[PDB]
Amino acid sequence: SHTVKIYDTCIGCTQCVRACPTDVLEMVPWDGCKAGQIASAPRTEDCVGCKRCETACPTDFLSVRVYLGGETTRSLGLAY
Amino acid sequence: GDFLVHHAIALGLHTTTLILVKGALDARGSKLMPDKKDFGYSFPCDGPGRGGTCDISAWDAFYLAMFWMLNTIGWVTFYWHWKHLTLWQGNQVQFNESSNYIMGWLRDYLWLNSSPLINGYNPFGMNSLSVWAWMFLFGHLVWATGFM
Amino acid sequence: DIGGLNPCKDSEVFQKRLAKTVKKLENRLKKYEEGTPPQIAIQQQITQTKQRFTRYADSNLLCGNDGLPHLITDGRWSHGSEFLLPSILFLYISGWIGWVGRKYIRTVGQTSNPTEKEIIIDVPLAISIMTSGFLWPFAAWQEFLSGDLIASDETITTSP
Amino acid sequence: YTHHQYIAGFLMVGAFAHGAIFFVRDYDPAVNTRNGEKNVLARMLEHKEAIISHLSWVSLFLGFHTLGIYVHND
Amino acid sequence: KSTIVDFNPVETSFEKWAKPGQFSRTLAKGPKTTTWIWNLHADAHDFDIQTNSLQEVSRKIFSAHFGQLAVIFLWLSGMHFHGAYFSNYSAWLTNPTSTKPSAQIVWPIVGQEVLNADVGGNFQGIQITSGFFQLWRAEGITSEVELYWTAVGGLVASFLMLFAGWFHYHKAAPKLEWFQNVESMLNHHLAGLLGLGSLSWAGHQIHIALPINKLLDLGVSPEEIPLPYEFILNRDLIAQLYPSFNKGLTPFFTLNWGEYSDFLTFKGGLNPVTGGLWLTDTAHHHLAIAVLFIVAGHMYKTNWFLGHSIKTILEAHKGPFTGEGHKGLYEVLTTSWHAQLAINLALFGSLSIIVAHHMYAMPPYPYIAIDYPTQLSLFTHHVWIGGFCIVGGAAHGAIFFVRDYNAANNYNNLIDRVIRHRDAIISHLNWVCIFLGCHSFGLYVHNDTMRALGRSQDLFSDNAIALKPIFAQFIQNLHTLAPGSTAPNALTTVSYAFGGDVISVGSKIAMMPISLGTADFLVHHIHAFTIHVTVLILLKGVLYSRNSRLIPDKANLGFRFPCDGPGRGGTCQVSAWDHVFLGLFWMYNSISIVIFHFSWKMQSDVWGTVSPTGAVSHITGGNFAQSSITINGWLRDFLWSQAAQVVQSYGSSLSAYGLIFLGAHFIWAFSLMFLFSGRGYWQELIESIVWAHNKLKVAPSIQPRALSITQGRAVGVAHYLLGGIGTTWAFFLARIISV
Amino acid sequence: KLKQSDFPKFEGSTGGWLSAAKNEEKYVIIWTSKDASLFEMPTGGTAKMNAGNNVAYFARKEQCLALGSQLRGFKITNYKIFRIYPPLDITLLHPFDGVFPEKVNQGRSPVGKRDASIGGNPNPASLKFQ
Amino acid sequence: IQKGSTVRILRKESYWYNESGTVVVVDQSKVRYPVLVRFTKVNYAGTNTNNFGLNEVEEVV
Ligand code: CLA
Ligand code: CLA
Ligand code: CLA
Ligand code: CLA
Ligand SMILES: CC1=C(/C=C/C(C)=C/C=C/C(C)=C/C=C/C=C(C)/C=C/C=C(C)/C=C/C2=C(C)CCCC2(C)C)C(C)(C)CCC1
Ligand SMILES: CC1=C(/C=C/C(C)=C/C=C/C(C)=C/C=C/C=C(C)/C=C/C=C(C)/C=C/C2=C(C)CCCC2(C)C)C(C)(C)CCC1
Ligand SMILES: CC1=C(C/C=C(\C)CCC[C@H](C)CCC[C@H](C)CCCC(C)C)C(=O)c2ccccc2C1=O
Ligand code: SF4
Ligand code: SF4
Repeated sequence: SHTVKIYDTCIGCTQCVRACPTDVLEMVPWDGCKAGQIASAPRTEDCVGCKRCETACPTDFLSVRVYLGGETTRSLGLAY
Repeated sequence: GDFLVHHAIALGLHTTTLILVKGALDARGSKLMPDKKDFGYSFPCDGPGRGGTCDISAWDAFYLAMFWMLNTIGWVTFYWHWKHLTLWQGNQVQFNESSNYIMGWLRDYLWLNSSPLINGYNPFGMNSLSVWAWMFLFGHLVWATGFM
Repeated sequence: DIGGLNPCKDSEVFQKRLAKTVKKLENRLKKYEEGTPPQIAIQQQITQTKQRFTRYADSNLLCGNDGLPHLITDGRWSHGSEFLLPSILFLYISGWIGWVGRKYIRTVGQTSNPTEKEIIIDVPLAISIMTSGFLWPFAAWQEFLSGDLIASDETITTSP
Repeated sequence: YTHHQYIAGFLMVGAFAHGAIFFVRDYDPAVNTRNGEKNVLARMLEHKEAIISHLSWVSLFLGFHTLGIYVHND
Repeated sequence: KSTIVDFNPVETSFEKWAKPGQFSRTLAKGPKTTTWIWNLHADAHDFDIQTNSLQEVSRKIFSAHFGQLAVIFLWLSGMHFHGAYFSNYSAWLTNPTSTKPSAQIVWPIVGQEVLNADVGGNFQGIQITSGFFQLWRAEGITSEVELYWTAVGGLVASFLMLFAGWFHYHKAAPKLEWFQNVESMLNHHLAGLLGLGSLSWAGHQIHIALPINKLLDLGVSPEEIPLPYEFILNRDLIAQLYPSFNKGLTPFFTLNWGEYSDFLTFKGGLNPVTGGLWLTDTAHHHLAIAVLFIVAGHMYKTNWFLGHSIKTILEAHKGPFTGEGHKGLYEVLTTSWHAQLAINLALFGSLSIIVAHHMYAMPPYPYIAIDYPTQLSLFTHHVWIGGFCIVGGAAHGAIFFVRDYNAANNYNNLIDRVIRHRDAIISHLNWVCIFLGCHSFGLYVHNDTMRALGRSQDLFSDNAIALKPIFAQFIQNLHTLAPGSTAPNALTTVSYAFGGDVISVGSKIAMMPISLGTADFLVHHIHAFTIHVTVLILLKGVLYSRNSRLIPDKANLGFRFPCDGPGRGGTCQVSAWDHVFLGLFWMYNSISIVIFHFSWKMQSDVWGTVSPTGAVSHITGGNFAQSSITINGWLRDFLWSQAAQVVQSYGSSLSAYGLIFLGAHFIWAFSLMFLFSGRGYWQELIESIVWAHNKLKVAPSIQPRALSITQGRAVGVAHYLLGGIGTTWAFFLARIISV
Repeated sequence: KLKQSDFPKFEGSTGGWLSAAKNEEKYVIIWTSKDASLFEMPTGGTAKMNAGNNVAYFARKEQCLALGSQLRGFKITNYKIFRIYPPLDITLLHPFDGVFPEKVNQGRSPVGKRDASIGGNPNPASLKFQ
Repeated sequence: IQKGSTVRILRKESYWYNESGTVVVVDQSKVRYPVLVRFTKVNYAGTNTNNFGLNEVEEVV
């Protein structure tokens, strides 16, 4: 399964979570930004690696980073 | 002709060096990917974001520079082989006159000397050069499958 | 002479080339009629060929064993009209172009909408800058002295 | 001649590829730096833009003019 | 306040000309990077994203059609003007079989005057392979003054179409209901446009082209031929050549149409004098076509209680296997311009290819069959246009599926049921493509390896294992027997390609029976295989344009997008555009093979010269039958052999063809930089170049960015197509003009 | 006509699940609709909702989530996605805590959070042979 | 630093590293990256603004 990391540059704009096609990211409470929220990656087993999450990231060099790793039938997007 | 082909060789060397040096120095990161070292030497891309990141890894620089190395070695070997074919056949005036323009190369090296090779087997017979014509066609086929 | 070459005025193969080209043109001329425009055009071709060959012969041009003018670009002023003078001419023209482009970029770079003035050129300002490029060698060695030609550390750098 | 020149090109490309691999996975900036100042190898990453820009300029210069002379002759 | 048009919708102003990108909501803010410049041209004609109203899109399309027709009229006017002023048309008229058509002279600069060839007739210029001279002769044009007047009329028509476009966008723009009158539009395009154009052309042929060309074939010089208007004012100049005009129009109105058999014939074959189709046959053909199309125009109900409703016809065509059938197709084709473009472009390209075939098969112009460069150029050009238009139709079908397809409005209809089993279609098409490619190409490779191994009796040849195209030979036999048996009123077969006598004009073969052997079997199956693979790519693009097992929401990414990401193992080129890109490549492959087959087969087994005793000698000598069955044969006896004229063209009047040969090779190789590389490398190289510019304080305000992934692919495919087609263009033209 | 009365009125497509969603895992999405709206399947073509309970089975979580995202356009929000293993091993997936992941809910802990920016990542040469 | 001040970006992984931007607002709360800087050059993603820490910006004289 791929690896997804969140960095404290998160501004809690939720654009990553609402762009994930496989429900990998979610918004959790935080105290490091104005919005009081930070993205989390608790379901990386469903991560497919499409990187839509970091295409919607407005922070300078990203706050969500996807590191491709071992492959799985879920991560390979295999309907068969 | 030697002057012009040596400048072509210099261009090939410089461009291959440019690709390889750019890939080596930009291997640890760039503006498009300031954390490229965290993804390793060979990775597919960084995604369609930030305008598109096709062939952004250092391995892709090697992959692109292989074409330029093949082209430069092709130029070098074309020059050597045509010069020595004219020297051995005795018509060194053919190279000295026709090597200054591209059509000279295409007509007097490739088109001219490819006649014995393609007639390694014809609808009339074959020669000991038949295996070389088969390898010629085989190389063309593998080249185009690479194009695929 | 230089590199084993010989002047084209004394190169037999050069005159053979001229004679063969003229003979081909005249043979082509034979198949047309009277003072018809095709014959006039072929005659003009013959005249231009003769003039070009005569000018190349009387031009301090060195010809090889193929009867073609070879360029001596080692740097000697004797054959200075082959490379050195055209080199100076191009350097002047290209420096003019680069200088006027850089001046226009830096001039509209201090306005409210720098990007708009790059797709929609300020033709008055463009004309003002373009005709001022004749002093580009002097302007360049008056802006480099003042430190206005080179940036120092505001330029951006990648991570490593 | 053809065999050895092709092997030469392969070896050169491999040398540069393994230099890139060294940069990715073996290079340590701390070892090549003493009190902020950088050693001879670490300084190659400081003017990397200069190196790449001048390689690009030489390549464009040679390509433009070699192709120009060849096409002029054509 | 008309019910069909809106008056003064858009003000005629230059203000928006000075605001580039005003049409787009995203581009209107102004450029920030160089990507804006490329996006400006990529969205210029995408009227769907510029307005949210179908009416505005329709009006823009209508005015764009007017602009295109004005451009076409200007091009035709230029052609006629060049024929009038810079051509040897008058000299070619008096010696069609010995003067090469030329209509473009080259200025004497930088030594380029060598391009002015010895085309004959005391003229110097570039030989013309567009066949305008033969077309003008078939039109009865015997003077360059008529060409000048046709050019003037073309200029006037081009201005008229420009004014019409301006008028119908800015002064009186039609409403949506006017555009959606598909019944009225079909009625008019079928009766008025097609039928009345055929009728008017039949009238022109009968009254101008029939007498003038008959006099020309009789040997009358163009100067003593009467002016065309005299054939109308004087019923005696035409009644001598065709002694049936003496009865006037009475036989027509008295149903005694047999009297007009003098100039309305049904002969078939070719004119023995000119080698083209009998112009009496052509006039009769156009008359019949006019009547048929006028009748066909009275089909759809427009404004009276009479005719058909296309909605009622489609909705009644259901079936057990097709569910709701064609229900909803009328709404699809009356609310989506992209669906109409798909159908029209596909059928238009297919029509262009059919035209290309029927052109050389039955030469319709005088002295065009013996002008081999004209025939080869016309066939190749029309086949190329057909392939491009077919790929465009597939592209716009995919665009309709992505954008204008409504799932709710297409419940259980044909479109829905096709998407529901797209897997089966694509898998079986994949199997068919593999079967056809394996067989055709591997038979070629088996022939090649048997020849290379010295086993000549193991080939798939005529003197070996033979694959006779018996079905095509049966059809050929049926056509050569048609006159008198199935077409009892025919005097000769439709085309001598099916069989018959060798037709020669001035010792040059016009048409001749095209024998089909094992060599034609293999190349025909190659054609079928390439066409099937192109169909596979395009149909996979259309069907999987909305969703797939990889990306279940591919429709939300649009028609044109590079990917969905490196995940799922890699999701490159999943768009539908990336399928029109690959399909463009495969169309290039297929059309290149088709034109190669045509060129070699014609040169080897049709074209040539006929000796006075009747011995036929061809351009190459019949090497197609035995040497077109191996890839080495194609490489050597066709490519290497017929490329001799291109490479040896330097110093001659065909040197431009060699230069374009080399330049097209250069462009084709240039394409591979964009096709093989990726955006990240070029962006990071532009980074260092920008560093240098910033160091010299010359970095542009518009930030330079590498071409987008989709634009990189588009540039690559455009350069690839241009280079390949130009290389084949120069090769074909130089070869067929030299010999 | 159909195995269950709550299935959407779909005519079946050759784009549904395969032998994989019989021995590895299958995904089911359930939702309640006020109207029998016509919607597009993530696999094939157009299906008709039921004016009530609707249940659909798919081979991938992404297919179910694409269907759910389409449902939001119908003002349908109560859709829930489950994962079914080879036997009846049902696991609620998408509304994991009953609140959509885009809305912050108490009781969620940050997973995969690094207390630094990208520039703070360790050098790869120091991560060799671990 | 304050609103309207000109600062140099010291963050290395930044499209505006070593460049100068205009501070839009400096947050007074306990956020990690309070300084909001607006730039004239859009980055590769198209944005022209970003939040920076107090130690990642250096005010220009
Ligand atoms: C003595 C020289 C030498 C040595 C010791 C190595 C050693 C190494 N290289 Mg390296 N390399 C070399 C030369 C060398 N290379 C050269 C000359 C090049 C330029 C072409 C490269 C380019 C290169 C790249 C781009 C990469 C490496 C990598 C590696 C590492 C892993 C290798 C691997 O996984 O192999 C895998 C082996 C294969 C995939 C087999 C490939 C076989 C090829 C396709 C030829 C087989 C076809 C054959 C000709 C059939 C004929 C066809 C017939 C019809 C005629 C390893 C440390 C990789 C790495 O991760 O390094 C850390 C990596 O990414 N090298
Ligand atoms: C008998 C009547 C008639 C005729 C001859 C045409 C002919 C044409 N229509 Mg048309 N049309 C008609 C009725 C007719 N239409 C009706 C009733 C409707 C309403 C449903 C439409 C709606 C319509 C649309 C929406 C479009 C056309 C288009 C076209 C052109 C197709 C391009 C082509 O084949 O090039 C052949 C070209 C020629 C033969 C050149 C000569 C044609 C000239 C211009 C005569 C045109 C006849 C015109 C209707 C007379 C009106 C004059 C005006 C003062 C009232 C062609 C010129 C398309 C086009 O290209 O737009 C411009 C297009 O997009 N038509
Ligand atoms: C009747 C014909 C027709 C019409 C009306 C359209 C209309 C349209 N197409 Mg389309 N298309 C066609 C034929 C047609 N196409 C064909 C035949 C193909 C197959 C190649 C395609 C393939 C195609 C694709 C793949 C796409 C479109 C798109 C579009 C839309 C936007 C077009 C645009 O803005 O381009 C503006 C015009 C340009 C950018 C011009 C580009 C210049 C071309 C590529 C090079 C031409 C070179 C020329 C031959 C000269 C070379 C000589 C050399 C020596 C210089 C528009 C609705 C796009 C879209 O989004 O649709 C919604 C899209 O993605 N089409
Ligand atoms: C010469 C190069 C080449 C070759 C051989 C092919 C071959 C093929 N392409 Mg293509 N392709 C090419 C270049 C080429 N392409 C390029 C440059 C592009 C870029 C645009 C594409 C893009 C492309 C697309 C987009 C598609 C194809 C498809 C296909 C396949 C069609 C089905 C078929 O005939 O399979 C049969 C295989 C052959 C004819 C190859 C030769 C096989 C020999 C003759 C017979 C078997 C030999 C035997 C098994 C050897 C065993 C011994 C060995 C083990 C030692 C086929 C594999 C389609 C596909 O997937 O297939 C349906 C498809 O959709 N191609
Ligand atoms: C003339 C003459 C002479 C001289 C000579 C010389 C002096 C030479 C030199 C030469 C040289 C001097 C050469 C060199 C070359 C170089 C090279 C070829 C290099 C390459 C490089 C690379 C490949 C790199 C890699 C890398 C990287 C990339 C980074 C990391 C690390 C490494 C290193 C890995 C004499 C007197 C003797 C005599 C005769 C005359
Ligand atoms: C070449 C060309 C051109 C020209 C064209 C033309 C010249 C055309 C013409 C056309 C025409 C000139 C047409 C005409 C038409 C006519 C018609 C179409 C008529 C019809 C009629 C009818 C249909 C009638 C019927 C009837 C009635 C109704 C009543 C009585 C009886 C009857 C039956 C007789 C232009 C310059 C443009 C451009 C370029 C190309
Ligand atoms: C070179 C290259 C670039 C860089 C190319 C750029 C930036 C294009 C630059 C075009 C210049 C600025 C304008 C065109 C200049 C030409 C001389 C004009 C065309 C010639 C006319 C006769 C038409 C990419 O962005 C790219 C993206 C994806 C895959 C491959 C590639 C790729 O290979
Ligand atoms: S890849 Fe990016 S988008 Fe796709 S799931 Fe993993 S995180 Fe969400
Ligand atoms: S960039 Fe190239 S590779 Fe990376 S995802 Fe987009 S398409 Fe696939």
